[PDB]
Amino acid sequence: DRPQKPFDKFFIDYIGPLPPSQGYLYVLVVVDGMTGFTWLYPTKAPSTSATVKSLNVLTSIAIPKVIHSDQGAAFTSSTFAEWAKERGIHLEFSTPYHPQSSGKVERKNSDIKRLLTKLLVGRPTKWYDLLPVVQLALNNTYSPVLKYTPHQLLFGIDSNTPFANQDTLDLTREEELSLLQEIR
Amino acid sequence: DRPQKPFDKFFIDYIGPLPPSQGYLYVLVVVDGMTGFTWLYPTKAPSTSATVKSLNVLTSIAIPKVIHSDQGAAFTSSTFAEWAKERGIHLEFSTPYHPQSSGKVERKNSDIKRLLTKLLVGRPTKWYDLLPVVQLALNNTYSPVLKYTPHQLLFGIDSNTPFANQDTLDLTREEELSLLQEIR
Amino acid sequence: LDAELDQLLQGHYIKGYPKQYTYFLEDGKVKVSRPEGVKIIPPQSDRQKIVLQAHNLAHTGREATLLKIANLYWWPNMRKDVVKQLGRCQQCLITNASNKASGPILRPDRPQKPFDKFFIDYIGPLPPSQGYLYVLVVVDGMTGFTWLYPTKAPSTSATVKSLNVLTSIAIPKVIHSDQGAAFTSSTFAEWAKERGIHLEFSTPYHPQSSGKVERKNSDIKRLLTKLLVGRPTKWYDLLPVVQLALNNTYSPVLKYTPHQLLFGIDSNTPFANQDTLDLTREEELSLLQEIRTSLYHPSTPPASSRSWSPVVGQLVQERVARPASLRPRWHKPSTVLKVLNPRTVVILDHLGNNRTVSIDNLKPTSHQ
Amino acid sequence: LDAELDQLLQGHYIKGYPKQYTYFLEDGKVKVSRPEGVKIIPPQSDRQKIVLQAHNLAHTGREATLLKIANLYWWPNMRKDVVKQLGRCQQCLITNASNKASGPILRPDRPQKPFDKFFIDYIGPLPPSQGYLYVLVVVDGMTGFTWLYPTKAPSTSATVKSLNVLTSIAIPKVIHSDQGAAFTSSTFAEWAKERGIHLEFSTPYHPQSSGKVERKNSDIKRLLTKLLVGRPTKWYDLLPVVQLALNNTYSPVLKYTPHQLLFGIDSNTPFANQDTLDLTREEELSLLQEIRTSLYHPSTPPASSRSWSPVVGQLVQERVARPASLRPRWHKPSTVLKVLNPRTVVILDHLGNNRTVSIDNLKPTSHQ
DNA sequence: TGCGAAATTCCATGACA
DNA sequence: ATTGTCATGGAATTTCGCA
DNA sequence: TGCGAAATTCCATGACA
DNA sequence: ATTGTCATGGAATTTCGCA
Ligand SMILES: O=C1c2c(c3n(c(=O)c2O)[C@]2(CC[C@@H]4C[C@@H]42)N(CCN2C(=O)C=CC2=O)C3=O)CCN1Cc1ccc(F)c(Cl)c1
Ligand SMILES: O=C1c2c(c3n(c(=O)c2O)[C@]2(CC[C@@H]4C[C@@H]42)N(CCN2C(=O)C=CC2=O)C3=O)CCN1Cc1ccc(F)c(Cl)c1
Ligand SMILES: [Mg+2]
Ligand SMILES: [Mg+2]
Ligand SMILES: [Mg+2]
Ligand SMILES: [Mg+2]
Ligand SMILES: [Mg+2]
Ligand SMILES: [Mg+2]
Ligand SMILES: [Zn+2]
Ligand SMILES: [Zn+2]
Repeated sequence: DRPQKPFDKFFIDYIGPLPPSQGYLYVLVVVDGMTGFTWLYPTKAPSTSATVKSLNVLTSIAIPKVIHSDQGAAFTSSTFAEWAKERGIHLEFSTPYHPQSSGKVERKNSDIKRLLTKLLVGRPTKWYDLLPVVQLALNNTYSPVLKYTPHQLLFGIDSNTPFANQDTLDLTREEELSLLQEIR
Repeated sequence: DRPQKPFDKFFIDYIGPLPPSQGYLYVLVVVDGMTGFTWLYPTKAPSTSATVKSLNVLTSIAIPKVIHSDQGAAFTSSTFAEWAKERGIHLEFSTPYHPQSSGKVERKNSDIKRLLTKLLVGRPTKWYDLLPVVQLALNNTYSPVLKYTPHQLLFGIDSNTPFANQDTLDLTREEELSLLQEIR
Repeated sequence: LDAELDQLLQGHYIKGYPKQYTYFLEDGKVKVSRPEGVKIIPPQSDRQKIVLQAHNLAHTGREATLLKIANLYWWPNMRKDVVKQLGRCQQCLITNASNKASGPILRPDRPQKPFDKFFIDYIGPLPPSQGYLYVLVVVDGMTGFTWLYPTKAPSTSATVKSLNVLTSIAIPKVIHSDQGAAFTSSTFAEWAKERGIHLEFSTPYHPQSSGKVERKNSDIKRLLTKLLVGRPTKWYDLLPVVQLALNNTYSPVLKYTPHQLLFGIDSNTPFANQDTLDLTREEELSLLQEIRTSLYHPSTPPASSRSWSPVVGQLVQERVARPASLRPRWHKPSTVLKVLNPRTVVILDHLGNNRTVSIDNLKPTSHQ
Repeated sequence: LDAELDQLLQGHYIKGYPKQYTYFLEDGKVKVSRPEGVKIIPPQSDRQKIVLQAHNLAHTGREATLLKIANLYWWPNMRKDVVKQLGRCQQCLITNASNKASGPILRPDRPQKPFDKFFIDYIGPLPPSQGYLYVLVVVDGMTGFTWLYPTKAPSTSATVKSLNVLTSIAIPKVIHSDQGAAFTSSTFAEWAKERGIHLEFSTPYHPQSSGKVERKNSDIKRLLTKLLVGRPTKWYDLLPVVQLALNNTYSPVLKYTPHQLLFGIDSNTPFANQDTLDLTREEELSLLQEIRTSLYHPSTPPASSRSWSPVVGQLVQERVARPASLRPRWHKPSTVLKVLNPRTVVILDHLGNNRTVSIDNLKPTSHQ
């Protein structure tokens, strides 16, 4: 069997609804299976059109051989199936209620959900502008299992923005009380 | 003594008042002394300003060393004297009431006055447009004394408009009666 | 061509397919183990679609289209098939630039006598001066003698008015001009026929053809510029000064001024040459006839390493004159009807029109 | 200098005046019988006025000014005096064209890694498509990988908006751009400092400095043109198609596409190269590091026969950017402060301003 | 029959938008 | 159914002035 | 050890207005 | 405080296939 490579499988999923930021409410999350590289696109809905609008931007940089998602409406629609067929992208689905991806990916999506949550607390309406810094953080985050960050695995060079400061990602007692105050 | 050359002496004089043609009433006549070449400029008056306006056009092609004229007001004025001084042109005057030029020139000015008269009869108000044809006629007119036309003497080539048809220049009995009819 | 590929799999030789290679079947497709790697040999019936698909990605030329194809396939003489496609892509033919330079310029013989040929052109719009915006430049070909006329527009009416003043001096055999509205008009043709003047026209959008006057346009502007330094651009009153200044200026290569070539004697202008003072006008006119014939004549320069020269029947393309934004810089292929000279040609476009064009406004259609 | 001319008439030798000639007096002026003819020898105290009078007729250069003077006068080393005048005519210095070509172009080293240097520029105005008129072109220097963004104007705001989307992928060390309003703004400098991005700027009115992106502008337009043949110019929807098309196009000299140089592996695009299928991503990334270092690098071409190279202290003149009609194409002489490289220089104009200019926008002031 | 310097000739460069 | 041109100022080369 | 042809490399040309 | 670039298709040159 041939070794794992970038663009072999993109794992897509939606995060949200989030508090509205610049009219946006969701984040489409694209994670390359091999490198663990993350692309985040804000959408106004978890719809096929918003998925197609977002992925059309990504698929102008690189086309994956396979897209992997859960059985969400936006990904199971015949419109999304036609879009992928046109691009020669094979669609792949996890069994309903049983979301399987990969260790690296499951772990990455966890860091994403947590990093977003950490920065949402305090500025829940300013996350639109933060998506570029969140993405750089995620992609310059050292992989204990692979020895390299997703930036290194994808480009084969060190990044000009190394995120050497391995932050908490866990909410402070102050952030906890402030987060439980927002939920009112 | 050095041989006669073009631009050595320009003989200037006014013909008119003529019947108005395109608002013009006079013709300033410039004849090069050596070649017998003729330049005709229509003016609205026999004034210094009209002489200066006309000669400024001619003196943009070639400057004579000497300008010869009678004691006409337009040529004896201090303005005309200043204009010539600026161009390094020496002014020369014939004795009042005794107009002396040169054989060739006196003869040329005669042909001019007669050729104009010939064509005035019938169209006394259309002579403005005829000045270019009158000039070509005059300048492609063979000189019995020199063997060459003024075009040949000035350019040292044959002209593309040779005026081989040596016309009457003398008025027909029909033109005479028509001319004496205008004088009414 | 699955029949052609059948004999191959068996083992018997086919013209084009090297015998030293192992042609096998895998995933229901003929493959070949080549040094570069294992490549699919598609049937001849499929190759056109492949070449076209590869080419259409970025409408790439020969090597860039080949490099894409070669990633997946192999077949005998691939580039022959790439080139057949390139030569049939209308979009590539009308959008791509030439990579072949024109043949070396012609140096037409100097007109023999003054008034044999005039070169006329307009300079402008210029900053308005006394209501005037343009300048009519008339250059005698033999001498270089120039006549300047201020106009309010590059019109037939203003050209006729000006030329009627000029032609009072002498009438020219030919008047050469570009294809400007002012000179191609019927009213102007009528004005010239009426006088025995033959109108000659430059090939369209090729001002080098009017080189004689164009070059004089440069001097007129350079001198006006100088005389107007630190003053408002009031050029109208300078035209006579400039005309006289230039007509009396030495051409270092000829060692004569346009005035001297026209008259054979300087007039009463500063630093007038006195060299023929003791000669008679006849002795002087004789020497002038000798000067006019002995003037330096430039020769055609060496052709560039990659020049192209027109051939009757050659598929050639005319340059689009004022190409709109994001539109092709070239017209569809045309056939060369007659080669007038190595730099001028007669072409027949797809419409069925005869056009006399310069090779500078042409490119030879690639891939024949 | 009537004293200098006195000894001459007497018969005793003066340095410069050939002894073999007969120096006499006539019409109250020193004359000399020369082969060309009898010429007036004016006193040294008169020669400057003469040279200036001759020159001012048509503001002629060396030979044309000399040929006028020589018609009437003679004096030792006339051209030395002609040249002193030419070098002091402000009008000639700011209006005349150069006749010395720039030194041969530099071929700056290719950036070593992707994201080391970006080249940014705007294409437009283009026919309005979806309210958009411009395209922001971002070219990675090492790879050639391009990112296209449609904008409504070449503004700082639109550049920042676009670059914030790009920089989500990776942040560059340097961003090289021209001196367009959009990039020289304080808001843009602030946006870059805030990110550790170093802004580098091209010398003004020299797009060859942004050569990398400029050249990619040509491809983007050529491909849009092709794809829009016989259709309305609706380019907005084509930008992604064009970006992907070009980023995956072979550079025949490199034998690699910008995608391959950036990632070392083709994505799921047509005719994807399969050559490293059996390699691990590490074995693949190792080979990529080797490919990136071994890429062809062009060398500086041979200097033209008549090129000029800058020297500190040399009197040089900057080209007027948007010269008005009938106005000089050159600025007043400047002094070369520092020679940054043989093609870039620092100049101090008459105002007292330091400017970093290209030698392409300079001419060495004639006659020293 | 030859030197050093001045004069002349050569000619690439650029602009006629 | 016509076609490049030529001022410019350094460099190259020829000529001049003297011996 | 050398042929003819195909493949590859070279590189001037032109355009980024 | 900076700097030209590179697709393109004929021509030139090298390599391939065979002996
Ligand atoms: O002399 C001209 C010139 C030019 C043009 N026109 C002239 O009459 C004319 O004399 C006309 C005007 C109408 C007629 C069809 C011709 N057009 C078409 C309309 N139009 C535009 O497309 C852009 C301006 C413009 O007027 C020219 O473009 C541009 C080149 N130049 C300068 C030049 C450049 C390079 C050279 F090598 C030489 Cl030698 C000279
Ligand atoms: O790419 C450009 C180009 C150009 C210009 N500008 C660019 O930003 C830019 O990118 C700006 C715009 C504002 C900023 C100061 C720069 N201006 C000033 C304003 N202005 C005018 O004076 C005329 C149009 C115009 O925009 C340019 O003229 C023109 C040459 N081209 C094409 C080109 C030609 C030759 C080459 F060799 C190369 Cl590589 C590329
Ligand atoms: Mg899920
Ligand atoms: Mg009288
Ligand atoms: Mg014109
Ligand atoms: Mg013109
Ligand atoms: Mg720009
Ligand atoms: Mg640009
Ligand atoms: Zn194509
Ligand atoms: Zn001057």
